[PDB]
Amino acid sequence: METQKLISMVKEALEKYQYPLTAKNIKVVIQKEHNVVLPTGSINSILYSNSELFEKIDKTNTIYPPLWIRKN
Amino acid sequence: METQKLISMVKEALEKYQYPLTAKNIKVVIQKEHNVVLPTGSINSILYSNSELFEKIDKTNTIYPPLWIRKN
Amino acid sequence: METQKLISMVKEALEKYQYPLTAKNIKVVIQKEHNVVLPTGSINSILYSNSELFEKIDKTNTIYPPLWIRKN
Amino acid sequence: METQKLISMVKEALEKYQYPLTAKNIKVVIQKEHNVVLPTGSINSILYSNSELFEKIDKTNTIYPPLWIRKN
Amino acid sequence: METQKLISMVKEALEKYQYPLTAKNIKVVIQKEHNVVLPTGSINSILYSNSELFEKIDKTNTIYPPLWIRKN
Amino acid sequence: METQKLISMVKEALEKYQYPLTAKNIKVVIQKEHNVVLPTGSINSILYSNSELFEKIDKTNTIYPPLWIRKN
Repeated sequence: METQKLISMVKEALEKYQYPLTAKNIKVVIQKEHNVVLPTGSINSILYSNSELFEKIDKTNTIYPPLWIRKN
Repeated sequence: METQKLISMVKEALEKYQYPLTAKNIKVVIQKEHNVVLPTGSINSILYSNSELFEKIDKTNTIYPPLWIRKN
Repeated sequence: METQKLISMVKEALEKYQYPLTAKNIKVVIQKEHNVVLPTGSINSILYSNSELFEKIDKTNTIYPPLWIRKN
Repeated sequence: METQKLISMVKEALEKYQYPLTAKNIKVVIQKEHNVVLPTGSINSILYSNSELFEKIDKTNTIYPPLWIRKN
Repeated sequence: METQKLISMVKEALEKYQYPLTAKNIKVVIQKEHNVVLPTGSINSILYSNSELFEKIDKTNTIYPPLWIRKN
Repeated sequence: METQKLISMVKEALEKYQYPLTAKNIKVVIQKEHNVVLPTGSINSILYSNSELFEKIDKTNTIYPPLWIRKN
């Protein structure tokens, strides 16, 4: 259930801004809006592990740290 | 190596992509097509010191590290 | 350079050590014995996209950045 | 007005220590004194954008992450 | 006395997990358990400065960021 | 490559500058004049393991990442 709360926060960051975001961008967006300091890795875990909810905008293995969008 | 070749490598990097990039993204892009590893802070010097060619896309002091665009 | 040579470099790196490694550890290991500097995020792509060869050792969402093992 | 508050905190960190500081040094100095966790990027933004208040002690494009002093 | 409190927290993180941890792993373990955001450097200081309490599991100067165990 | 050549590269790096440097600063300095990219953690090993040549300038456990000086 913690993971589901974070997934909703990640979607929420991504939907608030209409361009791709790095995992660290998403972390700080969640920090400013929900005032919790989360490890950047925990945002990455969500991003990589829910491949039907999030995807990298760069599919050529060049943009690092990767930029992420919602898969929709 | 030359101020005026780094301006144009950063500028090329932004122009290759349709979305904002971080300074570190640009670093990795340049390391890819010109095979030179620059410090992340060398790109920031260029980006801030040339406010006519580059601007940040978020102006609410929220997105960090900042996402940069080639200014239209 | 090749997806299937990076899988085996990451996989070699884990196998050289008796304990879990981070993605960045693996990066530095590969930079050591194959003299190529990869972005940290390129290793993560491999680790998550090959969940049959690699798994995280902590499953409590606590260890970040995650520690990875060659799956037994 | 948020930016003005941060500018005052940055000056305050720099004036408390009588040697140059990195943006991350300044971040943690502000954390310990004012107990707010700010993105390192937001300190950088202040530093780079107020070129008449702050300047890099290294003008040879070598020290990275840059070391900063107050321009005075 | 602050340093002694941190030393006890570092030992406590290391003893809670039965594999080596990076300084940033230890930081976030202490964050989750004691809810304080400490600079990663302050964990490193403890680790490097108390060489009879902590040691790197890798003695070949390869694993970076280093992985740490309790010396026992 | 040699313990005793890294001691003298770190030591040269500090001596080139009139102010304290971080371990990462030293890394970038060495990458500049000897064209070898070392992991940040390799410099820390040298700095802490040679407490006769190097010391931190802040002794209040505030400046992180620590700023280092050639000991007078």
